[PDB]
Amino acid sequence: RPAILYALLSS
Amino acid sequence: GEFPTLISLLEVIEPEVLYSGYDSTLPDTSTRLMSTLNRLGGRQVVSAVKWAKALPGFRNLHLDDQMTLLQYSWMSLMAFSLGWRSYKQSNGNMLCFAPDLVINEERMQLPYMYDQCQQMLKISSEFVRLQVSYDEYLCMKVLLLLSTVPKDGLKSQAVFDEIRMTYIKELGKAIVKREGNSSQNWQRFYQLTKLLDSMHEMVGGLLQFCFYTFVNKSLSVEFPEMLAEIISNQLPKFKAGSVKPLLFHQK
Ligand SMILES: C[C@@H]1C[C@@H]2[C@@H]3CCC4=CC(=O)C=C[C@]4(C)C3=CC[C@]2(C)[C@@]1(O)C(=O)CO
Repeated sequence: RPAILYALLSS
Repeated sequence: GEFPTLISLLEVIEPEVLYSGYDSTLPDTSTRLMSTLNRLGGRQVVSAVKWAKALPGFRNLHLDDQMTLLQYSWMSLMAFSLGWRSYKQSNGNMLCFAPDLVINEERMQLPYMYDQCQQMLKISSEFVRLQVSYDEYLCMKVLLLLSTVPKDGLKSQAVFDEIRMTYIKELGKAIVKREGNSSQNWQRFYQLTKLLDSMHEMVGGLLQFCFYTFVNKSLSVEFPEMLAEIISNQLPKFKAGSVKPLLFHQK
């Protein structure tokens, strides 16, 4: 759900 | 193995300290101070994500578990790190949020600042009392990332259990390095895992005030998008009672 966090973890 | 050692990896992936850019030309206000601290905090959390991705084992977790652990533990990580910086810079006498943003006894007197700073100082005072080493601190900080979980468990529970065991053993190695006897080593492990357990209560109060400030915007304090996204997800889970701390000692 949290977009910035997911974008970071997706590399 | 020993080339590289896990503890040397933890030392090299630790992020550099960020600066706040705070403008102290004119007097403080609680609104502009808290908004500055939230903006710094969002940047620190981004650094914490990069750190977690670099932690051996973390990326073996399901992506949803990685998201959950960082969302549940971010305040513990940030408060613990603040405690370390305040220990090294002032022996816990002041709160060193950034090298250009140090909160002394007078800034704590600002409205709504005192109680939260008192809780943060308590963390720093524990590093002083226990004479925590850098390597003990680094291992303990990993364990905080792994200390707050959903009551319904994680998707990759078996991976998570093994990661936690690895870094518990690594904290043990950091203790043994201090060259005490086996009895002293077990006592110190008891003391440090008790400190880890106490973080849940010490950080729970910080989260409640954070949640309150986020929801009701008392004094209209700003949050960066990074924290607003995390808090918006974390708060309902915490409110529903769906989160549990993992404790080393029975409460
Ligand atoms: C009551 C809370 C505590 C929160 C934290 C405490 C830990 C921390 C360490 C840092 O060095 C930089 C930023 C943070 C993450 C910080 C900033 C402000 C806070 C969110 C808070 O004061 C608000 O909620 C204001 O709105």
